[PDB]
Amino acid sequence: AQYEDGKQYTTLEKPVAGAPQVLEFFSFFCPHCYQFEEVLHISDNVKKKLPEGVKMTKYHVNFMGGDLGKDLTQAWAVAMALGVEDKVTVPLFEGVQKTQTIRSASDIRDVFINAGIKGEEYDAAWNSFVVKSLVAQQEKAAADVQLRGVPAMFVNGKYQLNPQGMDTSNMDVFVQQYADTVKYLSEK
Repeated sequence: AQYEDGKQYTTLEKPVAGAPQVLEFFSFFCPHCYQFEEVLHISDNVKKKLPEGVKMTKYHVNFMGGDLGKDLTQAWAVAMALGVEDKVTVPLFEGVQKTQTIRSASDIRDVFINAGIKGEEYDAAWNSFVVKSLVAQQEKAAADVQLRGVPAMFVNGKYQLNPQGMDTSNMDVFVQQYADTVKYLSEK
């Protein structure tokens, strides 16, 4: 057929109950993740095609970048708690990978301050149990899909996007196929 298990996607041996409908994993340390988000704009293209009543969820992972990597997962939790994901995603990617001016937790915080988040508000979030649970939630999700690498996307806790089995030549057909596959899986 057009969409085939083992080609554009694979199926989890162990489906995850209660998973977000569309779940992306990434790291701000991840070069392919920078490409995915900042050049290919995969998340944005996926979202432009999703069925009504389907939300996209994005989680950060700890396993790249050591101590800073975990700081970034905690900062992403702050972004989720404050609802400022779309104001900090670009300057965090650029801070870690382009300018490389993000080398400490303080440097991450500066990105939020610069983007208009009050210090008091960032600090209260950073130290909150709500954020600690959001960090735990991201970690748990990684375990549930038995995550091995990033970037990664899973649909309805059952299917895993397989960019390996798509075409890689024009960025754009690749991006269109990826987005089209997510839409297909979401209705499956």
